[PDB]
Amino acid sequence: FKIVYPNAKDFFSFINSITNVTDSIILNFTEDGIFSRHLTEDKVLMAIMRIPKDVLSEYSIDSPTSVKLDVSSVKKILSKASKATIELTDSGLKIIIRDEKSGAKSTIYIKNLAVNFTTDESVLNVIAADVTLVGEEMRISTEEDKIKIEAGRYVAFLMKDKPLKELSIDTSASSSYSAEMFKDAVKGLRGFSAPTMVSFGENLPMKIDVEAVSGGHMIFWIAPRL
Amino acid sequence: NIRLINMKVVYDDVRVLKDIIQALARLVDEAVLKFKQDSVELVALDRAHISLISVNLPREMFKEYDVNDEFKFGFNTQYLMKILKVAKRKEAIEIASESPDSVIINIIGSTNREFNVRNLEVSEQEIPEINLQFDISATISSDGFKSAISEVSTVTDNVVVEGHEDRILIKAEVEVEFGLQDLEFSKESKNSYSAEYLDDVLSLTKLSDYVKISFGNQKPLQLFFNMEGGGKVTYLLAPKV
Amino acid sequence: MKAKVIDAVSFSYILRTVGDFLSEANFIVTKEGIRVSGIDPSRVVFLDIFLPSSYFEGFEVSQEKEIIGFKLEDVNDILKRVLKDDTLILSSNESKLTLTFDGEFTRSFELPLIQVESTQPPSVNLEFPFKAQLLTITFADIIDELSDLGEVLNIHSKENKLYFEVIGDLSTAKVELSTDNGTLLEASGADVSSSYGMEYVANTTKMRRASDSMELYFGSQIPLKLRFKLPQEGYGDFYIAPRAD
Repeated sequence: FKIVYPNAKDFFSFINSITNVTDSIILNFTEDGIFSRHLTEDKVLMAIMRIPKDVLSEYSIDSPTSVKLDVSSVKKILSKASKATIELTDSGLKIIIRDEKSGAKSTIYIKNLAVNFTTDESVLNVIAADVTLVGEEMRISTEEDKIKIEAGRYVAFLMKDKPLKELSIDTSASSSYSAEMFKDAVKGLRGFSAPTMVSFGENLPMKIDVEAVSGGHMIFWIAPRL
Repeated sequence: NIRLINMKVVYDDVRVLKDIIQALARLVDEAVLKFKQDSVELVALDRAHISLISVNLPREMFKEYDVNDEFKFGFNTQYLMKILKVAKRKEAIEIASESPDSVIINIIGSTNREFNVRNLEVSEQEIPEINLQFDISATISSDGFKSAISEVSTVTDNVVVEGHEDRILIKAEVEVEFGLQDLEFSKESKNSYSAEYLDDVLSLTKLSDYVKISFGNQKPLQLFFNMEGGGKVTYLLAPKV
Repeated sequence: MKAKVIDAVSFSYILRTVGDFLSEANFIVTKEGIRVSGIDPSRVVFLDIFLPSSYFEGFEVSQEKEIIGFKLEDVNDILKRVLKDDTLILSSNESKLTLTFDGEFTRSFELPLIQVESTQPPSVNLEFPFKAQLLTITFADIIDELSDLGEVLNIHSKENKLYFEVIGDLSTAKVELSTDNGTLLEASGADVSSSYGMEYVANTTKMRRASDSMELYFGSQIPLKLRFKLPQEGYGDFYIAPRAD
């Protein structure tokens, strides 16, 4: 074992996202890189992280494997540790963070969607908070050249350059979603300042996707309301 | 020659004082700044007698320093924090006195915020010797130290400090290995110290670039902050064991 | 009615301030503008906000007098959602108040109207022996700094200088404001002294986000009147009852 991520903060952002429901997770190390998944009990919200090996400054294993670990302590340590790299290496895993400002070396031991738009976590955070004030269910839809969001009552319209960076709608669609599942997914985009892609369709899952600045994707799938 | 205002000091860096007093307020309810000819001195043993802070601020650090009579300013520490907190970015503070039973504190701005305060008498305590013979002295980053204490404290109340020739390590039994600007070695050391008490003084790390850390087997932990005017803050903490 | 306030953020700080005193209120809508007045549940504070037609960057009324009853938590809940640079349209009918934000994107919040009985206003046309004018920033900074020092603010005038004091058994805090040191733009009147509840006054410092200058009026055993001047001849008046001598 030896995995070297370029930025500790991005990996900090990843660990936090895949741990909303529980502090326990399963990291998967394969030839293609790291994969991680968590799905809520009602299976309405799926959290997915994919880190391709070519994004890592170094990657090495001896055989594709999974590790199941408790991530709670490493969460709060890194919450006080903050620019640095992060290493991972009988009873479990070992994590190395090295600050090049202070010089401190810190080691932690542990045992087909029709509609498509691109924006940021800022806008999505405004929407999630707006929706939660008025109701527990969000309806998202297409109205001509803009995107309509309805809750309660609350209505919002998103269009290109107001605020959307990208909008593509090849077929009209509407879908309803749990406001709290949307809120949780949008929360999971914290630390990722990259553009955020949202996708949906007629009564189908919503996909929320973001690449980390140094590479790797944080993905959220939300089951529709039927 | 004795003037109506017989003691008057002007300090133009209230953040320093604020960082000092914030740590002091965690340790004791009342304390004494003794303004002497050459420096302002403050020594305070915490309420449980488990730790000790000692402060020396040379007169050179001040914009105006007028003291012939040594002057003992006894104060409630929470209240002085509130006073110091009135100040905005790089406003000065004046501490003055016309008679031994009162102190005038002015926060200097376009209009002054004037505090007329009763001078307190504060009982004298037996004070532990601060300069013992330690087994190791390591100078490291002050930010680094603060970060290491915070990291380790989320997981334990037992801050372990391990000294070796080339390394100081700050541990939960998580390990933070120093980065090591200077080191003085006699014997390899290991001891542990309370995170609660260390948390008390994290504002002192703001006072200097580097902290001198001294400790040893069955010896207290000393923290020494040498500041840019010749000011010195020392903190002594008994082992937790 | 329909009204566009361009600086939605400042408008939200006005209504935040009103929320510190009142549970419910009425926007009283006429051709000349929007009025909000009320008395706090403890009856120590009466507030009177006037927002003239010209305060609004587009203003129209569907009747002579429209009365719009609302719960302050509900409106301030929606206003907490304002973004920096947001415009705000306030739109109304028989059942509902709509609040529309414009900026990054458009978003609207619908609020059912509630019935709110009108306040019987107190004696307001008082002869204050002392009057000052000052920058609202000056006031707000000083009050913020004194607000954690005690529960009671003493105010007294001496040969046209104005003093804010917090008195304790072992400590007094004092601030001297005067035309001389530049902190008052104007000041005139008799030497008078009164005390007021600090918290009530501390609530008003928020008005710095809506007001550049203000007027302060008081006397010995007379309500403290704070008049925050708003754009376009608007004002936020707050009257705070005096404490016992």
